[PDB]
Amino acid sequence: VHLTPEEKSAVTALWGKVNVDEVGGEALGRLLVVYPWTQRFFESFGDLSTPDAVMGNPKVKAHGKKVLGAFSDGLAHLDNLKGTFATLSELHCDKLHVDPENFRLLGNVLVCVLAHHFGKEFTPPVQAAYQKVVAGVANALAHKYH
Amino acid sequence: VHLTPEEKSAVTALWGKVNVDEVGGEALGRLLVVYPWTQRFFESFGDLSTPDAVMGNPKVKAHGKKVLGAFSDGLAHLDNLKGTFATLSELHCDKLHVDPENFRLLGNVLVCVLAHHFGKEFTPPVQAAYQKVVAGVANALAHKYH
Amino acid sequence: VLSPADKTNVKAAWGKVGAHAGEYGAEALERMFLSFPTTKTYFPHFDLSHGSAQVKGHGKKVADALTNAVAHVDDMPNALSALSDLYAHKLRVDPVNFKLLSHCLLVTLAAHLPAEFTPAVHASLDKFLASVSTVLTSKYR
Amino acid sequence: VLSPADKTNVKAAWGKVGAHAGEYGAEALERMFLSFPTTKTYFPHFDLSHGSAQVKGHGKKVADALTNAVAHVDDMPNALSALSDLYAHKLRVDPVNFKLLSHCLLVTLAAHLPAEFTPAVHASLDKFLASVSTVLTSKYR
Ligand code: HEM
Ligand code: HEM
Ligand code: HEM
Ligand code: HEM
Repeated sequence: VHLTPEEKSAVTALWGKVNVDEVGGEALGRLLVVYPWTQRFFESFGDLSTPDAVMGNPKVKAHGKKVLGAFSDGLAHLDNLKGTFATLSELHCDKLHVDPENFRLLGNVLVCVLAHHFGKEFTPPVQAAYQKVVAGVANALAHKYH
Repeated sequence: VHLTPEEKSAVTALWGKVNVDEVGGEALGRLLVVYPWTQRFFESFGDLSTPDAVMGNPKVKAHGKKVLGAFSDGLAHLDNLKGTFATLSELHCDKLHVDPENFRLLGNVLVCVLAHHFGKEFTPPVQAAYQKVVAGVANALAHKYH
Repeated sequence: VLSPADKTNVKAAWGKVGAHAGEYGAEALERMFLSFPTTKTYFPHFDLSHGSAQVKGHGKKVADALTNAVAHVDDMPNALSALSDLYAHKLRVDPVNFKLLSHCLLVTLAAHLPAEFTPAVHASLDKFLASVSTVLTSKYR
Repeated sequence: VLSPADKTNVKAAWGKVGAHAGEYGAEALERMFLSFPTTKTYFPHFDLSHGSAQVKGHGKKVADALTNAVAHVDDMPNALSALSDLYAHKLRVDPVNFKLLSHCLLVTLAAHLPAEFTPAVHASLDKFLASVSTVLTSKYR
């Protein structure tokens, strides 16, 4: 996936403003609320029984932070997403057995969370750039499946 | 996408026994029958109102020859599908206004037609190779959209 | 199916959209054309530039149909019956595209109505938009 | 919706499958695992090698559910209700995968029943398999 130089600058600038303590947990939590069958992968995380329980679950927040950190790693290596995510791709396939369609769902949930957090500033051109990013991350995470 | 050398050999061997003219008309006709909303692009072809009308339509058959001839030409460049199909991609976007999802539908209809024609010879591994081919062609034809 | 809570959530969120519905529909279309350029293949006769009068007019058509669907949430197949006829016989938009606009409508609502866009309401809105999309393509074959 | 002709076509084609239903279910699964390797993520507890007993047994279960749906083509939601409950609460397969298996079932039928797999029957079988898939995912949220 190819971001223009203007798109790269816009994605980098917005990402610097992200609340790294909250955005990842909000994306993971919304995935588990909006697509509740995805809770299958997180049975060990405890109480996922209501939207409030999901979003306030400390394990959802903590894991979401790790997910966000991996997204940050991708944003720092936009010309090599496949190499950035190869180890996590093997992990999600061989160890965790996660259908990569879920990476698409999570990417679009993250876009919704960015729109929620940034309001007006999440303009249609900024969204289009982030759609390229989340698709590229999903493709890279799916790449080592076999 | 990329095929193993064994997959390339299997693709080329089967394709040498394809009547490209006949299979193209059959695949295009089946696209219009199975997914009849795709008829929107072909009003000038006339009567498409029943399966027999579609499958016997001489314009469907004549166009299918051209479609599958271009597909056949692409099989000569399995390592460069995006380059080979760039002009046709620009045409389908800029002049014909064809949603590239249609290329994915036609690719899987083609797979069904190959299975129908060849029977047991269209083994699960041969299908897997052709799935990589049709996905690569669809992706190549979608690549110059903007 | 839409639960009683889903219907309550959708009516509240879309009620708050209110008179902004057409403007938000136009923004959702613009987001979709920029993010998912293949969707532009359905509008070769449109000026798709930012602030386009044609995009604004289409946004109003989309939004007003959604307002009608919300007002008839208990029986959307009947309320949308003429629209689904027109889709199956003429418009014939591939089903994949409705998911793209639905996502862009969620983004638009999240960016505009942060107090409304809770996780539960997000879930209900996504179900609602998928149900509308299902009705729109229900007569395709 | 399945038309009268769709029901006739599905019953005729599946009737010709006859005693081979379980074998064709296993072949369709094998085709899907080879062509679409992401589908294997739902089977970490299976030997997925060619001819494995687990794939054979699962193919029989898939085929039996399809045979039952054919026998209940007038009311598939009711006939598939228990299976749809199990999908929503336990199996939880993403909807995209049903399209992959459905395609592989069409390929399998085409490769075994050339006289039966006419364009009209192909169209009806695709509608039928999509309708079954919709029921199976209908209670997910
Ligand atoms: C698409 C972007 C995603 C990224 C960047 C990502 C990243 C990560 C990372 C960094 C870890 C921790 C790895 C470790 O500590 O060794 C992880 C674990 C995990 N991921 Fe993902 N992930 C993504 C999507 C998903 C999705 C969509 C699902 C399921 C629906 C999922 C399921 C899991 C599970 C179950 C674990 C292990 C959690 C545990 O029990 O500790 N991942 N992921
Ligand atoms: C393997 C995929 C495809 C290939 C290789 C292909 C190739 C071609 C070629 C070679 C032409 C003739 C161009 C010319 O003579 O200048 C053409 C025309 C056209 N294609 Fe495609 N095509 C594909 C898929 C599709 C699909 C799936 C659709 C729509 C459902 C479509 C819609 C059209 C239309 C409307 C025309 C113009 C027909 C006319 O002259 O009336 N194409 N295509
Ligand atoms: C929430 C989803 C949608 C709703 C409620 C909706 C609603 C409508 C309505 C009310 C019309 C006018 C129909 C009439 O003439 O009576 C229309 C037309 C149309 N829509 Fe949809 N729409 C939706 C999504 C989409 C999407 C995703 C696409 C394409 C990517 C699309 C493409 C079109 C086109 C091309 C027309 C004809 C426009 C023209 O030529 O002026 N719509 N839609
Ligand atoms: C025509 C579509 C399908 C039908 C009719 C079907 C039918 C069935 C049936 C009857 C069962 C047994 C349920 C029970 O224990 O009572 C089952 C189980 C299962 N299915 Fe589906 N299935 C279909 C597609 C799929 C797809 C596409 C996938 C994943 C890619 C899938 C994954 C599974 C799994 C993982 C199980 C549990 C197997 C086990 O643990 O032994 N199925 N299916």
